[PDB]
Amino acid sequence: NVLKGVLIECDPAMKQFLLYLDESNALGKKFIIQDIDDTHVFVIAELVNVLQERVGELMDQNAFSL
Amino acid sequence: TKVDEYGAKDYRLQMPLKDDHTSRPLWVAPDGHIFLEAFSPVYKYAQDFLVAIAEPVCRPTHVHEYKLTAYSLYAAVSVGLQTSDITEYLRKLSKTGVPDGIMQFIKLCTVSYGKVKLVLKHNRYFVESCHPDVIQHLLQDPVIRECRLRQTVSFEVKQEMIEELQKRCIHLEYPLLAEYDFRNDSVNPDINIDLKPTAVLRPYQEKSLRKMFGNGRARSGVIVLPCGAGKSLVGVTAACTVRKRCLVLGNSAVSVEQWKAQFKMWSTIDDSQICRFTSDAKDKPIGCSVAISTYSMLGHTTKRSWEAERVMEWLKTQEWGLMILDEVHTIPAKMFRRVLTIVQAHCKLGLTATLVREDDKIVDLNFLIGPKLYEANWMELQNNGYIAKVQCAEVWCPMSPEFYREYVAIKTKKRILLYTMNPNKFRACQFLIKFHERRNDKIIVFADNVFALKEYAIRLNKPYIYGPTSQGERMQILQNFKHNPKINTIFISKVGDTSFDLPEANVLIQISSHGGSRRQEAQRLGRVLRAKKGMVAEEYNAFFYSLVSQDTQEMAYSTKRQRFLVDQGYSFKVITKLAGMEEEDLAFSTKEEQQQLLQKVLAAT
Amino acid sequence: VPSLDKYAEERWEVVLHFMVGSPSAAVSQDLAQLLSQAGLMKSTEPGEPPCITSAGFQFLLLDTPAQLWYFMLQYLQTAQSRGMDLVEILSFLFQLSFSDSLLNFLQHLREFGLVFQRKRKSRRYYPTRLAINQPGFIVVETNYRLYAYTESELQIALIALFSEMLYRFPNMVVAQVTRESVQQAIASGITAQQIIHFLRTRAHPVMLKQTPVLPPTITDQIRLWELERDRLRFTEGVLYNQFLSQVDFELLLAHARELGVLVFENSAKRLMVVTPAGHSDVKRFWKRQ
Amino acid sequence: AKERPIWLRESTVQG
DNA sequence: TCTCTTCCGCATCGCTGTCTGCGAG
DNA sequence: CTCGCAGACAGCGATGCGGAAGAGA
Ligand SMILES: Nc1ncnc2c1ncn2[C@@H]1O[C@H](COP(=O)(O)OP(=O)(O)O)[C@@H](O)[C@H]1O
Ligand code: BEF
Ligand SMILES: [Mg+2]
Repeated sequence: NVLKGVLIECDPAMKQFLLYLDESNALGKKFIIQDIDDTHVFVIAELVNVLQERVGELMDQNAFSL
Repeated sequence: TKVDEYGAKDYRLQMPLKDDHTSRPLWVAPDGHIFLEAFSPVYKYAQDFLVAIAEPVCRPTHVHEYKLTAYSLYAAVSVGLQTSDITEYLRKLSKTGVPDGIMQFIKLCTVSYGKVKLVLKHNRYFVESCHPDVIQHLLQDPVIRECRLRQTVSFEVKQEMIEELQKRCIHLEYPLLAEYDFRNDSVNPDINIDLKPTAVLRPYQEKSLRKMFGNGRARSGVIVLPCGAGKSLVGVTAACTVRKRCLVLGNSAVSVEQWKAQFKMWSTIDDSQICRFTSDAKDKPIGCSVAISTYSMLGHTTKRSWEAERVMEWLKTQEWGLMILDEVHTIPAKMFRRVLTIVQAHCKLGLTATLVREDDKIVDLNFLIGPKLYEANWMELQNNGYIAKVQCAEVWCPMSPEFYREYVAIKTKKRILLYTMNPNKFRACQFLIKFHERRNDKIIVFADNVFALKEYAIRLNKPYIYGPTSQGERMQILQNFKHNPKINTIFISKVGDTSFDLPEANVLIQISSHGGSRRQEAQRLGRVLRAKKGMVAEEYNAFFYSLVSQDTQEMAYSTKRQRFLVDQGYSFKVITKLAGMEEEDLAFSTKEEQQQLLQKVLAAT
Repeated sequence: VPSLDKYAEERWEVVLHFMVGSPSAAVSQDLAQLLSQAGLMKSTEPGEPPCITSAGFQFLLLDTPAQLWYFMLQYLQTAQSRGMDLVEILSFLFQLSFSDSLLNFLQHLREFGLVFQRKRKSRRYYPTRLAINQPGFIVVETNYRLYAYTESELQIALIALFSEMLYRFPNMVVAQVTRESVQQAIASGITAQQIIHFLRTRAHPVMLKQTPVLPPTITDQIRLWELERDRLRFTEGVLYNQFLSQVDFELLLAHARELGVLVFENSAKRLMVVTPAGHSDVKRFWKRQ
Repeated sequence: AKERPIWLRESTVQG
């Protein structure tokens, strides 16, 4: 089949975070269509922007404000 | 209070700029914050003045920052400074003048010292003063009258309410002057403690004692020095100077053993006079001139054993000329502070290195023990070679995908175990121990989590110390670690984060931690902060590793707990990866091992 | 001559003030549109003052020589587009280093502070130091604290881009390089290397003696904050799966590699991703069979 | 003479 | 048959983080 | 209505105390 979307390359730990979001449907839909590799994933383009902030929120939680 | 466009505090309508500001090294903002240039020619004099009047906020290498507070100024007047002297010198050093708000603020926090005094004589507490007006004003206050026992004027007060009395007296702008005139007290017999000639105190130790013994009387307060600086000798020297019965309160049975060793090493007091009061054993505390105990032993709330109750009866019915409170930062605790009222002490000398807490009870030390008599600079002792030069590093250990899969989902307090037992973090710790052991370095591995402590220790086959380990068994471990060449690395828990004197401990690895505790981070770094035998000041004698797991709450805690150390000028290098790990036979190198670990961690809950 | 350098610095600074959101700055419609068409500014509304583009922030942090050169290069490129021959103005610049178009060029140069007639725009002109083609003031601490000995609002504005301003004094400004401030600057368009370079060049003489002058932790932490934002490398593409023809999958892989459209591939799973630009070409190739 | 490790000696940041 | 030492629960407490009511514009 | 306190609860771990059990005489 032919699927059009966006390829995400990230650390293996970050990949598990993306997959956890996909399974939990935290974004309201399964944004992952086909896992590619332990470092790369393919997601629907329409939810990349909302996905970006979700990762950013995770980064804020794992950081301290000074 | 004006704010610029960039959320900045605009203070130019507040103060002008002086002509020869280049020579003047000091900025004094109306907020009370003071900024000092460490590179100025007159930095030494400015630093000595500022630390007396303002407690440091941050002291990097170039520009220091101090904050002016009521307690800090109350400490300045105690050591001997006057409002005119403080404001005169501050204006002379200030390169923009002293804003009117600060000028009146300094005056307000200086006309309250010496008005009221607390005197302990014949086991009775009296609030004495030479001004009847202030005494009457105190009586008007309800709680002050409530704690009353049920020319110079003195009214007796009950012992159990001293803390409330002291606390209120601070609120009334009439702090109690807890100063001991040991040289003019023949009621209590003098002890045979003497400072042997072999003891040659360091410049900062002498300065700290001078602040405590500036006048004939002995001032009660907190002396702050970097870990490994030699606070024990300051405590021993204070006991030597007072020459009265001394009570020393350590943090654990290991601390009192070290305290007893310090007294024997630095003083001529015979071992028969030194006594310990701990659950493990006691050297007949009924007869003893120097008593060494712990907060837990004295601060115990439940009914005591008969053997311990007899000692407590003797301690309660005694007058101590000097109560040395090691690790003062733990005093403001609910039951540890009770120890102060339990024991009748004339001069309470507080010794600590990290005068910080995650709560707001640290300020209670002002009315529990006294003002901060002295506070040495970590970098100045570092450069002078009095403490080891530590290269603080933060090792980033990428979180394992299978472990992280569980961490991102699980949130029922199981994260702490999950990211503490990170296979990547274990491998980094294992590699670091292997690398540094080959360098003849002595490693201390700290793990707040006992499950992680045991997991690493048995897996690496190294001795470990934590709660259940008996005093004798852990003391043996320390002795082997100090002297046994075979024993090069030990694992320690929350028990040994303070008071553990390991002079030769070059390396320290931190794999688990309790929240964002700045005190724990700074105290843990203190184990490897002692001056080394063949040390060189500018050669990075010691190393401090704080292993953390990326994309985890530990990263947030890691920055939180580093706040105190950076305020001292310590820079935490970030180590994303370690070279040579691949070519090393480290554990958890297969997914099977990691999967087994995750199941065990999940089972532990 | 001594006044020329002050004139050039002041005239260039006011242009920089206008670049940042400074209400007190030189007003000039020709300069405003010139910056807008220079690729470092955009208005979209003549009535309202223009904002700063992503490249605008990067331009601000550049050193004055490079900062001036980039503007001059943009001016030369736009000269031909607006109808001004590049050769005529280029010759004038070469003469400075050693007609109506010349008069317009000279007027713009004066506005930039590079030239100054001083005689009510007479024929004779005196080029400034910058026409041919400074001690630092920032102390960087190990606790992400900047103490900039600045009197000018421009330098404060530049430092405020990537840091939080805490206190202000006539000869000192206290700022903190927090992650939020750095991350905000990175989002605006700044890059970490520019921030370290900006602090490095404007480094207090006290910091010069120590090597590295900027503490490694501060420089590193800034880079890590930059690297944090780009943890995920999004790349648009088209994925191909269900490669029943395993033998032909390699042939398609080779064809994709030859065309240069392949972005990522996984031989073990027999899949690859190609940019949408070449998606049609590979689709046509597959249709051809 | 027991030089410092590479990771401590020089930055390991990719940037 | 007694006495000393080891080991395991009870109870409490220190330190920190996180929370569900309370209070303020 | 929204936003920020704010002391209490919970987790962990550590300590003192008591009791039971094993080794020694
Ligand atoms: N003046 C001195 N001369 C020699 N050795 C000293 C001196 N002061 C301290 N030391 C040594 O330094 C170490 C200080 O340990 P300790 O007093 O427990 O430190 P702290 O209480 O500051 O953490 C000990 O090894 C002690 O013998
Ligand atoms: F501050 Be020390 F380690 F007692
Ligand atoms: Mg000590």
